[PDB]
Amino acid sequence: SLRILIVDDEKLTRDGLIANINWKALSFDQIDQADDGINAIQIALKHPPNVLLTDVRMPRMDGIELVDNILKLYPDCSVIFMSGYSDKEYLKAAIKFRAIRYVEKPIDPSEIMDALKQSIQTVLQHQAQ
Amino acid sequence: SLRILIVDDEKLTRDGLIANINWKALSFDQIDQADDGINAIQIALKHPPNVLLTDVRMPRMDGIELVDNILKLYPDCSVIFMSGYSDKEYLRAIRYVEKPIDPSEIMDALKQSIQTVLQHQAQQ
Repeated sequence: SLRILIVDDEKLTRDGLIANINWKALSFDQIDQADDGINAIQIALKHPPNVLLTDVRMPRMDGIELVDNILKLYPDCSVIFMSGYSDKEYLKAAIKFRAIRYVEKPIDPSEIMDALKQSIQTVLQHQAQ
Repeated sequence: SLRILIVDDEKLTRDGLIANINWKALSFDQIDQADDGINAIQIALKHPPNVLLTDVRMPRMDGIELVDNILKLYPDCSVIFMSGYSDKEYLRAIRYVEKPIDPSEIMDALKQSIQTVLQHQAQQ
């Protein structure tokens, strides 16, 4: 009964993303999704995500600013970023002590399926104390 | 055939695009795709397209160079550009749709582009 929150300003992309993941081997039960940060926060507070998947850059509220408040109130949540050209330098400057999981554009949907298998594992682990 | 030729670096974007196009309400005979400008041309020589839908900036061959080659081999191909802010700035007469793309807008441009081909195909 895990919820995943997929956030990305590009409908084309969340749809490609969902279309390419095999949810029937994963342990999710809910897939929420969000146009933007403000929009994902509204949703998270209604339905706490166990896992968050997001673009690093996003007008008017980065994925960093986003995970940031998400973690604020759900420390227990794993994050997977879909990261671009030099979003990598960026990730490292902002995170620090925390499980930087990312996937390099051009996204390969195999890589994204590991990060997900592993996220789930992490969350189950947190759920253990 | 009425072919659309979709050219994008990212599998998830082509997929999500194709997913979002009510190909019921258009004439396309064939959907074609094509991850870089060169694999594009490689296919356009063998299966001549009627519509080009493409990202402006790309690594090995950006929308712009590609689109120019296609328009040389197929004066009649109509082309749609996905752009988004960054490089709208880089400027007969092509259509484009600004990122983040909404399917509604692409869908419109596809119908307009197909109307243009049909209308003009009717040189019987």
